[PDB]
Amino acid sequence: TVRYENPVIIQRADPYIYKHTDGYYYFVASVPAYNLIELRRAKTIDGLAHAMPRTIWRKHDSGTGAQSELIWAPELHYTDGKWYVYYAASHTTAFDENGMFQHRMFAIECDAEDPMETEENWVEKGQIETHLDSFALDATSFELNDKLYYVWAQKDPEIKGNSNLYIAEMENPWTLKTAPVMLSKPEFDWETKIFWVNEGPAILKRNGKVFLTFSGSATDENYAMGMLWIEDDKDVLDAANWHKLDHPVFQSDMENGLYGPGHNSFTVAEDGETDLLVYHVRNYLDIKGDPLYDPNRHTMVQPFEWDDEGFPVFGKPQPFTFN
Amino acid sequence: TVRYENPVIIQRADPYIYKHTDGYYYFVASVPAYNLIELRRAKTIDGLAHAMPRTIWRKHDSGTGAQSELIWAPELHYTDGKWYVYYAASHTTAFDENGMFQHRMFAIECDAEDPMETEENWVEKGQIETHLDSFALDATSFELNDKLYYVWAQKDPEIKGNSNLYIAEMENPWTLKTAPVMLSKPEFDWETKIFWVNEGPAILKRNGKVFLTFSGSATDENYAMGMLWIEDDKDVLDAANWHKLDHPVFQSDMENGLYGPGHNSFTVAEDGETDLLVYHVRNYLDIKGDPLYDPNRHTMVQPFEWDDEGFPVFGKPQPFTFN
Ligand SMILES: [Ca+2]
Ligand SMILES: [Ca+2]
Repeated sequence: TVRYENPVIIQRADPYIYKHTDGYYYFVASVPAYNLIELRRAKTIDGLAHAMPRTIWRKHDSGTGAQSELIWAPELHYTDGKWYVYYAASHTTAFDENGMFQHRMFAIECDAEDPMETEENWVEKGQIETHLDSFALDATSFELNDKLYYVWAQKDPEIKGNSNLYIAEMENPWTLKTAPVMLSKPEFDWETKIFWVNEGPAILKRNGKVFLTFSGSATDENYAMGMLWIEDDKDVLDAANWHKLDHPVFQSDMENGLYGPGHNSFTVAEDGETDLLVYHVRNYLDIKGDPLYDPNRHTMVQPFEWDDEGFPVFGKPQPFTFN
Repeated sequence: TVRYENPVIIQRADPYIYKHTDGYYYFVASVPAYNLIELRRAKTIDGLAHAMPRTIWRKHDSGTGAQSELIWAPELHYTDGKWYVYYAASHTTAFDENGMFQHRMFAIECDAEDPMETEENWVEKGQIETHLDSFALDATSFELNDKLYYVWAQKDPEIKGNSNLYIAEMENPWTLKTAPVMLSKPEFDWETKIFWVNEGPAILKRNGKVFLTFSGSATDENYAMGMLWIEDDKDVLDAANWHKLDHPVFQSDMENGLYGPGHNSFTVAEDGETDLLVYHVRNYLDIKGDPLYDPNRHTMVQPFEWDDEGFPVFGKPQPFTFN
């Protein structure tokens, strides 16, 4: 039995764990100051809480334009022998005329073997351009049929809400080849609480299927995870092939004080078999000051199972450990 | 043999642990953004790495004056049945004409039993005023012969360096009764590398003596700890009664990559007997960008012993654990 003492990582939001071929787990997440991208590594999940970080990229100076504010949800990918980090950044901390954030998507690249050796090894690839000149963030990527796919969240001015999930095939790891295809938009009760939101896409491949988990509603007690699925022998670029579950697959446990589990990612336990769900959560509701600067979204790690139909079973957020 | 897997806390500088009579260890430190005072609690030292913080006080908005920037080195004290936190804060992030920070010393108070219940229980006591209108920070307090003493670091324009150590008897936990008495000024080789500094005072009482540890030199690999001591039956307000050791009592271990240990505090292990040294350290020297915003000072916790003369023996920084 695999069970970690949670929260594994204190004060880290949008957690992303990547188990590399060198035996290390690489941890990357949004830091509370949103001012840089850092990596930590350990051979165990528990080791991550005592793993000393290295900054791989610092935000540009305030007032200098793009990539100068709110460095959000970085993910570390190892694609065709090279390291890439997908992240969102804004030119400003201010809300626009519609009370929305102004992020665009970016990428950094590292050709060196050790992604933690030095930040001088990391180079900017610039903005990931889409069809729309609008709010975009939480990009991830996945491989299928020797093709590379980019999955992200983006605002459509013509669709109600903050963001919808899109897919596109990639020309290279920082450029789209095909036009964005909308896979999901906020529409059900569970994803439209306070704000209409679809974000934090995470990809999981198993049992001849492709699973796409995401987070819906506002970042408070209402924040929950949803899921889309497709048979892996179908065209992933045809939205009609993807099925959206009309209910959350993971949500708050009010009784156990686990508020708004979300912005999930996946990894595998030290046994190399047990599947792990990685997500952030809050332990209180009484946020004071600007909630953006309340740093207490903590990283949780817990195993998940599979049903007889070959679908993941996430269950409930694991209760916290008090030592 | 008491041993913790180090670093105990990632990205926490100026670490301070207070073991309360309810069994809890309360942890308070400088957060990398220097924007608030938070507390966390656990029944074990290792447990603090997974303890969920609560914010007890937030900095004032930028541009509003005192307490609006760079919230540094908070310490939690339980004095006469009430909670107090000593911290330094500036009206600006800017260096003055002499390239120095512009901090003053402050205090917040909480009369409620639970110091973590709500920030609404915490009240500002304002600036702790001294003789000199100058740079002051790192205040601590201690009790002796039923009197309360304030120990802090402060700049004298007429003495070479950034700060000296001072003592004064307190009228109440946020106001001085006697005039400040300088106990130490930077003068030795080990405390004058790059900058002439005396800061981070910490009090330890044992074997009929009062030990005053402090940190000297610039915050790079030259950062080291020094010690003053007094026979506890002597007047603590008379500088001539204090002995200053001419050498460091704790310093960097370049070979094991433990750079610039300092800004220490003390606690006792879960056995209620073993004395623990608590300090921050760096694991690299190649800091990029502004070093003030490099967040990688990590909290270390390790036991110390005593010699046959009744002096503490701090040894060397404990090598890191990699899991
Ligand atoms: Ca993500
Ligand atoms: Ca202190």
